[PDB]
Amino acid sequence: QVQLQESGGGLVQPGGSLRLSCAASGFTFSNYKMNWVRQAPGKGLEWVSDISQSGASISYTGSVKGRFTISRDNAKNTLYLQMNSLKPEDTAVYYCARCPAPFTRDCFDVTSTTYAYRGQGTQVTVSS
Amino acid sequence: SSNEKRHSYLLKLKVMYTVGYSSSLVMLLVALGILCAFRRLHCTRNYIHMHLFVSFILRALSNFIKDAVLFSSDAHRAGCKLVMVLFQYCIMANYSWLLVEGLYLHTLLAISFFSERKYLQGFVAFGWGSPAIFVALWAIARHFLEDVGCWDINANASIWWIIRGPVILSILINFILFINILRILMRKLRTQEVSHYKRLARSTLLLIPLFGIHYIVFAFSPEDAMEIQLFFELALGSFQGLVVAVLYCFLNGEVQLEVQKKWQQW
Amino acid sequence: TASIAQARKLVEQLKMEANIDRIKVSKAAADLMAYCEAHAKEDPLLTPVPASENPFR
Amino acid sequence: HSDGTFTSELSRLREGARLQRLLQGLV
Amino acid sequence: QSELDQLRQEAEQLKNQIRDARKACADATLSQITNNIDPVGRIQMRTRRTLRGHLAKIYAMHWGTDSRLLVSASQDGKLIIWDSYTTNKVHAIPLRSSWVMTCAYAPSGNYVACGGLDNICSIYNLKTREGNVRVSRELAGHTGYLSCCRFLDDNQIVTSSGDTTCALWDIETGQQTTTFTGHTGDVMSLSLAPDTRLFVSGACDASAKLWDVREGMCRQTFTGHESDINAICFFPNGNAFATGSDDATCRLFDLRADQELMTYSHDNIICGITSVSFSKSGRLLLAGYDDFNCNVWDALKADRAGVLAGHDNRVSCLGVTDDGMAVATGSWDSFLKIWN
Amino acid sequence: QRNEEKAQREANKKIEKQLQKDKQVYRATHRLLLLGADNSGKSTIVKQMRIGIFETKFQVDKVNFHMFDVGGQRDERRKWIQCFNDVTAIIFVVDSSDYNRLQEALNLFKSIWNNRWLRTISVILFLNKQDLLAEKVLAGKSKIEDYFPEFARYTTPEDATPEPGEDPRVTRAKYFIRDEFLRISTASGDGRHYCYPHFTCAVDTENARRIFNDCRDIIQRMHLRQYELL
Repeated sequence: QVQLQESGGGLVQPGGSLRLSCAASGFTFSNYKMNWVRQAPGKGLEWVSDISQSGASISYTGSVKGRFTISRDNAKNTLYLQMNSLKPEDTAVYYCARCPAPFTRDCFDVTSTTYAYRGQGTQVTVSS
Repeated sequence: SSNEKRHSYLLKLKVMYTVGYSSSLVMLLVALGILCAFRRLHCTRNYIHMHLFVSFILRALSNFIKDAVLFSSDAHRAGCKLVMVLFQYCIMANYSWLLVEGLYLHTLLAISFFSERKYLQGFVAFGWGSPAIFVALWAIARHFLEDVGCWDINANASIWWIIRGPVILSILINFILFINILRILMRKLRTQEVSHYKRLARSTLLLIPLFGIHYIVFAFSPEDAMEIQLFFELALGSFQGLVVAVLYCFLNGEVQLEVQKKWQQW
Repeated sequence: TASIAQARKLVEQLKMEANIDRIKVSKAAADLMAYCEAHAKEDPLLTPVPASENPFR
Repeated sequence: HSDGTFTSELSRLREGARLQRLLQGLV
Repeated sequence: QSELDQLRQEAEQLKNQIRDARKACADATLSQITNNIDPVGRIQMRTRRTLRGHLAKIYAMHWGTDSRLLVSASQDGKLIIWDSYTTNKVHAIPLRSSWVMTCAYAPSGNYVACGGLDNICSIYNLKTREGNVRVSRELAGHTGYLSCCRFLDDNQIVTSSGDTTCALWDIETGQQTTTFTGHTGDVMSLSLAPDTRLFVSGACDASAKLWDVREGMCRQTFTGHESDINAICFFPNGNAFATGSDDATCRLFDLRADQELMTYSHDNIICGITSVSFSKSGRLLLAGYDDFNCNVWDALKADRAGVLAGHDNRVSCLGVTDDGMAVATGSWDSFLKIWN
Repeated sequence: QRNEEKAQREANKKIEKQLQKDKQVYRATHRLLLLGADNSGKSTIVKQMRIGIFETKFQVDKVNFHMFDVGGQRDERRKWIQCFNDVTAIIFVVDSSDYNRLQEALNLFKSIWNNRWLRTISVILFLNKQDLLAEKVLAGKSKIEDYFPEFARYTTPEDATPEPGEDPRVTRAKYFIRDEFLRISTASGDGRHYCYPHFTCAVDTENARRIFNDCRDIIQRMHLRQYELL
């Protein structure tokens, strides 16, 4: 079965760092473009970052550019988000999303309400 | 002693345009075969290409027939006059189908919202039936006003103008359409820069053979350069079909793919 | 609220699939073998049919 | 057109040439 | 709240129990049990007919029980009933909604069904006395596009929709009598059992589900694919089935051992399977792909046995006759091709 | 029976002549896929195009357009979007005044532009609600640099025709928003398809003519690519 389990995240005060990890299983990790999406309390799912298959192309939403760093370990089937300077507007559930098809540059529906290839999410509560 | 200059000159011209029409006939036959033996290429543009190819083949064959009947070693007046009428009709049909292809591409790029298959009827009718009207009127004027031997010597200008005016108009109109099409294409490249000029020059050099643009050079030309005029056209506008065929059948992408299919997967 | 019932329904529908009676995969493959070997003769694609009975030729 | 002009010119020239040969033969 | 935590761990507990139970029956593989069988060689098939007349892409195609008549749906607004022997068009039905994604031919031959992005399943009467083919009924009640529909008889049809649910209807009344829920993605395909007492479904969640028709429950669930499942088809005996997915692989599953039996894939194939079908014997598995051609798989050795390469665009649909003599393939090139 | 067969041939004659009568209608009408979001304002756009899925029919210079606002589907769209690989254009409406959601529009664009079955469809991009963006920019309480940190180092481009009586910050904002889509459009669209961005508000009346002109341009470039002239 396709499975994406997230680890990390929790309580941090503004200005702290966290390493979110996403262990993948049930598919060939090196084929799929990976994404980090998030849902803050009281609003919808928003796309945070994405990284292509090999790892060369990388993109961020803009409100996290320079602060978050996405990185995949294909040989270990893992995805990582390193967050250095956490603002209060980063407290949210953080889901590791997979692209729908295995050799494409377009990933539809990753921020859908019930997308099937998304993890359960780690709660990152940043408060002082 | 004179006129041996022009006689030998015209004989060498005959040799060279026989070679030209022969090569163009061969290549146009190959190209018509490839265009008809593949149903995926049955476009509305490839249909007009096929009609143009037929007009070129008719022009070449008619030149061969006219040569064999006239310049190869008083009865047979009717047969000779009908050969001349067929000759004039084939020439005028090639010019009309060059004009029809220019008009097709221009109406495709200048209106672009039109029923193509309803336009195809009028286009084929014009291409194959405007030659007929003018050639029939010329043959009538010859049978009535100038009937000497075979109708192979143009000694009355008006009777010759009846069948040279339409051709000059074809050339001029098709040149105007050529300019407007290139204007549109330059707008396409510019609006939505050395490679721009390179692409424009390539699309000019690929559009010259298909519209008969090399005829505007010696249209409206005096009798003084007539010889070289003949030469140019007859020594190179007899290869036109060839190059046309080649491009519009041999350097096309769709044609190459379709033929590669049946060649490689058998 | 709704995720509670969602997960409960999921686990219950998952375990109601667990009390099914399974066989070995050896039987599950031998059955398919025996089927495609018994019905091999009447497959006009496996064993091609000559133009005499073939209606599409 | 050019095919018609070539035909007219060659026809006229070889007609004149045949006439000239007749003029040699007869005179 | 520890309710979600304890339900999570309960689900993982019994899920891994099912994992080891599936594991506690895999004594060997289908490849090693068929390690001694004879290969079928090289399946060479040729385009016998080529059906022309559709203006746009063909999205669906159902083969009549006649083994001669076809129905085909193209996304220009046309249901064309077709005679494959003479390539003649028996009927041409203009549809209200152009965007049809499925079509069905009643096993009695009297009605056809079609439905697409309009969320309605239209049934058309083909055998009217007053002399017209008109809309028999419109089944409304899905909240997503209708992707597959299949008749169980001339009164009951099962339709699968993009709203993640399937529905068994009653055509005479027009009321949905059973709803099959449990898929977490768009349901793409349907396949009825030989006796039409069960039916298997594939969804856009890499999962297939076996449903009992009359009661309305899900019996078994099958995973193993990595992406959406575009097409499902039963094995001729109804004790197995095959799924084709966007992950460029096909998988044969068994209903009794309850686990994936076989995978059909090749490194040179990195496009998704759009349609699948079994030959009448079950020895050949037909699979249409995105690389514009179909592939014929030896469904017992997983080695590809043949290719049907004649289409200019995406291959939408495959269909094997009831008697097993022909194979219709539709495509986005607007042409139906019969192979033999 | 040898008589059934000619009756079949007669039915086939009638059917095929009807089919070729319907082909003229099918190939004379242009199908447009209308995409957007809940805030984008597609409803008002189709309110300007007077004359499971919704269709609107409008006519510009006696040319017929059928625009399909899909509407009543669930939020996942990777499967039914393929049903529109043949349309003339995809009309993509964006709520440009809502920066917080602009990144979800871009991504959607980025997936429509890069989809294997839509990689040749041109996108007519309508950046709707320009008056809202104007009043939001002139209010000053919402910084585009907060959502897009590359707006601080951006200046109004050269070929940037501003509206009369328009503030220049408004011009920078709208042209940055437009160039955010145009970068995606140029990074992978190699003359096979093009984006046609337009700035529109809820009171503009010339949107049908804009779609007509963009469709003319798409058709003309298809013809110029058939002849291998471009």
